[PDB]
Amino acid sequence: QSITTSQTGTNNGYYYSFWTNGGGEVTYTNGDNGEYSVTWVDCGDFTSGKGWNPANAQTVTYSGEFNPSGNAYLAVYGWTTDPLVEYYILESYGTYNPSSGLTSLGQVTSDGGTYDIYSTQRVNQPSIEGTSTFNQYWSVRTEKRVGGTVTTANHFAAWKALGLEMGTYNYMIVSTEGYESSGSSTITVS
Amino acid sequence: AGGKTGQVTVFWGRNKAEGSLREACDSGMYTMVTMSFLDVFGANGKYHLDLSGHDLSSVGADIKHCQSKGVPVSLSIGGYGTGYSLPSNRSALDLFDHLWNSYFGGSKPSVPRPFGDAWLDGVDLFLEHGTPADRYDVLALELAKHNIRGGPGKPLHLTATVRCGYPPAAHVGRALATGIFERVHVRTYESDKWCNQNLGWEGSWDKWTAAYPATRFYVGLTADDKSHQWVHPKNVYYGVAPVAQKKDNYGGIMLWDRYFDKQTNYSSLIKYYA
Ligand SMILES: *[C@@H]1O[C@H](CO)[C@@H](O)[C@H](O)[C@H]1NC(C)=O
Ligand SMILES: *[C@H]1O[C@H](CO)[C@@H](O)[C@H](O)[C@H]1NC(C)=O
Repeated sequence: QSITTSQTGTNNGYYYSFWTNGGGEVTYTNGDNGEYSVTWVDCGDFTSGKGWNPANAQTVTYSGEFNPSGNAYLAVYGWTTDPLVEYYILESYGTYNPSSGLTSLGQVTSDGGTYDIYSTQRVNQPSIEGTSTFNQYWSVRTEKRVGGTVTTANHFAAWKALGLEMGTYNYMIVSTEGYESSGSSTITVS
Repeated sequence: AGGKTGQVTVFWGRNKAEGSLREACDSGMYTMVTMSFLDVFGANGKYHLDLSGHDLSSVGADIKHCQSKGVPVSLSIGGYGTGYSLPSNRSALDLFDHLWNSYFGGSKPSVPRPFGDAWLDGVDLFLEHGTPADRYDVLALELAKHNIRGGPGKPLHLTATVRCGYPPAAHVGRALATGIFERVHVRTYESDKWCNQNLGWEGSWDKWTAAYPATRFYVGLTADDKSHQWVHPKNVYYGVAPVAQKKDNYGGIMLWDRYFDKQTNYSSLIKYYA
């Protein structure tokens, strides 16, 4: 049965996180065997998806449709702790590159098709641990795709190869995230 | 330098005749409404919410309606009275607990929820009166643990509404030294000698912004056109907003308040300058 405010849990042996700041109407629904679905209308900011809670560097097998009408992200998304980090391995996006005006950096090859590396500081921002100051990393794709494989071991080890520490894994999902937009998304992890 | 943010915070609650919380939000003039005030709290179970005879049985649905439309809502505590204090750490955790189980995400049988299942978006500290024995630092750090993104919760916007004068009173300074205040509204509209729009505010603004680089700063203005601290919209566009937008940590404009805003539609003109 659908939900509309933030909550976490387990659904068919998958960790699920749905967070929203309350903006607009965001409706989240869990399906079977690793599926979830989000429909949204003039949202503020929300994240959503399935994965693993005390998550290893999992070799992620996802698939589905990601149809934003406006700004949104479809990334392999996760956090570490000590130090605090928020990482995005962006597979696709809507009408705006989330790396808009960052000092351009790159790159890394993985699972067919290439990505891009960025980093940027969030100061006195909300997080899984509360008000914190942490870096948010990126693995943007110069070509969009919605479905395939993202072996997270390669993205982590490539960032750590350059000057960006990680920490203890807390959660890693395939996140559909809307920012001041509408749309729909049905993603299925394995 | 970094300038315009399009953010306007307005206070609410100081007179019933200013109209509901939902009316404020649907004006399309504010990006945050701060209810006002939790005017009693201390070393006991005594808590009081003063909304000036405001229609209580409206505000809960209006909070949720506000949030849907992109306007978060916080509750300010303190005010101009001397009916509050926070003289211990235990006093501070009781305050958190009350705040949390009354207006945020907590739910306990023995603690009523005036605004139903509505869940507020922040807390503001309007601390006119206090001593060095107050532990608003303890309150602030606990509140910050519930400023959540990517987890079971929502953002909590922790702020302080302070007098123009820098440096601040000890009880305010002690809380601000935690570092985790998101925004500070500097009030430039009070009759305070040496620190208001007519004389002193630029200097106060310079020191405030430099002392807390990790915190956004809102210039606080009055929407009462009869105040001597009132600044004509022309002079905001030309003088107040440019000056304040010099500093990197400019966050926006705070307006006291919704009652006086309905009297002069100050925000109409001001929102374009924020
Ligand atoms: C303020 O504007 C609103 C509509 O935007 C109008 O209904 C109201 O009468 C105006 N009041 C003043 C003081 O101009
Ligand atoms: C405040 O005192 C409490 C006991 O009620 C203690 O557990 C807590 O760690 C203290 N908070 C701080 C860090 O001042």
